[PDB]
Amino acid sequence: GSRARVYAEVNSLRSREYWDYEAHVPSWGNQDDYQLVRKLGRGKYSEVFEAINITNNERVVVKILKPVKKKKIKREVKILENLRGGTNIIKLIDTVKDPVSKTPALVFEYINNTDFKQLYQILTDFDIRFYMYELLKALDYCHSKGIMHRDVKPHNVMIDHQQKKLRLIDWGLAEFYHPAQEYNVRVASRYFKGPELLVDYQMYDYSLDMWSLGCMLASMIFRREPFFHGQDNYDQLVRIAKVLGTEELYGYLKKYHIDLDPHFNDILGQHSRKRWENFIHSENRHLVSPEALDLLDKLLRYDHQQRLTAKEAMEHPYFYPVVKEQS
Ligand SMILES: O=C(CCCCCCCNc1nc2cc(C(=O)O)ccc2c2cnccc12)NO
Repeated sequence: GSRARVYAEVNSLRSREYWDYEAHVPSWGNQDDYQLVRKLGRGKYSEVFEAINITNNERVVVKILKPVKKKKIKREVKILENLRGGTNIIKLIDTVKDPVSKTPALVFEYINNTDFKQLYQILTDFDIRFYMYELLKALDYCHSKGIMHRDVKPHNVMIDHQQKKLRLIDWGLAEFYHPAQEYNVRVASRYFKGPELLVDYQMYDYSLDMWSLGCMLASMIFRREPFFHGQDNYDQLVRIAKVLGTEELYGYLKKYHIDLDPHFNDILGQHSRKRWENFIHSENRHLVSPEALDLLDKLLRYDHQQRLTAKEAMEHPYFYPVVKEQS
């Protein structure tokens, strides 16, 4: 079938307890130590509040989990435990429960983020290189720990643009990678779904996250956010094929023995592969360089096996100015 080019066997080389999250027994502390200040957001399975730890006055966030998704709670908890101390990964401070209802919650460090819709409009060339390099550190770390994030998107990449801090958040869709395992393709936000998800190819790997990061890179350097703006999952693949080309799509499908949903017959059309330079104009030209386009071209590929790994991306010349500054 398909296997990851890096870190393919890393979970099988670790103790079973590392990846067998259904067997994980979290230590649940007392949520009563936290005073909720403000609701920050709400999703299908969780709500996040700004909070104060009343025993030490530290500001934190509390993510209250819709209880009874028990397996999924253990998964997120175990993944965060395994990622402890990872570079640019949101820090899990504690796992707590309401001591009466037993509803679980996760306590994270607080990041004073700048909303990406405002931020992306003011980023310089160097800013984009810097933040993408920092994001790559988090992905390389989690992939090396055997974990796919599966929901990389601007809302999950919190950036404090004053302190220059970046954290990859919301590990609720993340999974452990096991060679030959078939995964649910209902992951990621529509605009950040890799072609593999859109064509129902279940034997995917860490390279899914590299598609999503390529989409974010394109949106930043070209100032089109989101970059591929589908109206539904079918239209999402059409938007991708209008840039990457249809002949190239068909070669990918043939290589992996993938059959397209026949509804695509009515909507895909015929599209040449476009030059990345076609997206340059006066409003984004200062953010685009030959190195940026070369990197992007090596991320936004149909063939998940040919996309750069996070490490190879970090090694690309596009980041040399950042490396030089960090030394
Ligand atoms: O794209 C950006 C803007 C992002 C838009 C803000 C989303 C609002 C939710 N707000 C927070 N959600 C968290 C979720 C988790 C988790 O689920 O793991 C962990 C930590 C936080 C968090 C920490 N500090 C402040 C706010 C939040 N770039 O800045």
